[PDB]
Order: sequence, then structure tokens, then C-alpha cells
Amino acid sequence: KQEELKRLHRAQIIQRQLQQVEERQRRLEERGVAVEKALRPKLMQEWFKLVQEKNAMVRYESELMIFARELELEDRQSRLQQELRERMAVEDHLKTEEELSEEKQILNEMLEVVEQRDSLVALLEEQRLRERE
Amino acid sequence: EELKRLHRAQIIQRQLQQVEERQRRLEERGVAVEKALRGEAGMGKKDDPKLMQEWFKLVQEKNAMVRYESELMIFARELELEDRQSRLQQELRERMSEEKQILNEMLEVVEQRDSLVALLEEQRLRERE
Repeated sequence: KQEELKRLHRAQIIQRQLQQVEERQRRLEERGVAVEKALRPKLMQEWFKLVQEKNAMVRYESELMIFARELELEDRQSRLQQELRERMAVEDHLKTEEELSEEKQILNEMLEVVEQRDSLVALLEEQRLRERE
Repeated sequence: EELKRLHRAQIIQRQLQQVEERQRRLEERGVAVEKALRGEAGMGKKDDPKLMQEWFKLVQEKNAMVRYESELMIFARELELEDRQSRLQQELRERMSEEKQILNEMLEVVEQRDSLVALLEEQRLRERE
């Protein structure tokens, strides 16, 4: 329960930031429309700045996507781990051939959740080492 | 792959080295600017508002580097844990006794990684605000 609360809070923080990003992109969309309507000097210069600012927001949105997926995966993993801890309260000799292979299937699900998670951390690592430009 | 992971580790060790050096250069500019602020480098310098301005830019640039150093720390630990995890998983996916203990070591490694991701998230979502 204390594990699951620190997670809900991180999810809200992320939502709140995606909402702020959406809105900042909405303002840039409108300035962008006005600048392009004005293309019937300083005006061409504004168009390039808007492109930069939209780019920045997209990079920020991307990071939030990654964090939000990683968070979904922590949740799935935690639940699979619960399903597995429950099954391991019973000694192994007291289980069927079938019961034992469901334990092995749960464990595979959990390992491929972990693999996806590590793949998203590697991508985020790449992005943070690339943003030092 | 163990060599993907190796390569990512070398990248990180090398970026920490570039960071340590960028901080060394900033230490030196910082020392010169402060010698100039105490009127020791040129009798005009101390009156120039560009000089006070440099001091504040150095502080910002030092702060940026420390944020970067922090991120590299986290990534490097995470990477060690990814390595440990993948090896414990390999040990386990070979065996299928100490089988139940290996699984527990791996679940603790997974929990520590969750925890470093959460810390990284907190810091990245505080560099904005």
C-alpha cells in the first residue's frame, strides 16, 4: 500500500506536466498561425524561434511519455510479483504439473516486463546523454 | 548483450571524466574572476559590471555540471544493477534449492532500480520547476 501510494503521486506529477506541455504547445500553435498569416524580416526570424520552442516541448513530452510507461511497468511488475509471492506460500511438492507451469509463466511475464523497462531506461539514458549538446 | 552494456558503461565513465574537467576549467576561471573582484588583476576590472555578471554565470555553469554529474551517477548505478540482474536471471534460467534465493536477490535488485528511476524522475521534474 505504501509502495502503491508513492507511485500514484508520481503518476499525478506526470499527468500535471503533460497537461502544462499540451497547453504550452497550444499557445505556440496560435502564435505560429498568426506568424504564417503575416506571410502575405523579423517575421521569418519569429517562425524559426517557434520551431525551436515546439521542438523543446516535444522533447519534454517524449521524456514524460517514457516516465509514464516506465511507471505502468512498475505497476504491472509489482502485481505479478504479488501473484508469485502468493503461489510460493505453498511448498512445491504439494502442487500439480499444471500449477507449477503457471508459476513459471508468471515468472516469464515478469521478466519481459523487466526487459521492456530496462529498454526504456536505456533510451532515456541515450536521450539525456544526447541533450548535452 | 553484455557488450552493449559494457559500451554504455564506458560512455558514462568517459562523460564523468569530461564533467570533472569542465568543473576544473570553471574552478580556474572562477579563481581569476575572484582575484579580479578583490582588485588584484587590474585596477579598472573591479568597477566593471560585466565582472560581477561573469561570477554569476560561473555559478550557473557549475550548477549545471553538478546536475549532469548527478544524472551520470544514477545512470551508472542503474547500469551496474542491470548487469547484476541480467546475470542472476541467466543463473536462474540455466537452473530451470538456492534457486529460491537467487530469485529473491533478483527481486531486490529490481526494487533498487525502481527506486533510482524514481529519484531520477524527481530530479528531472524539479530542474523544470
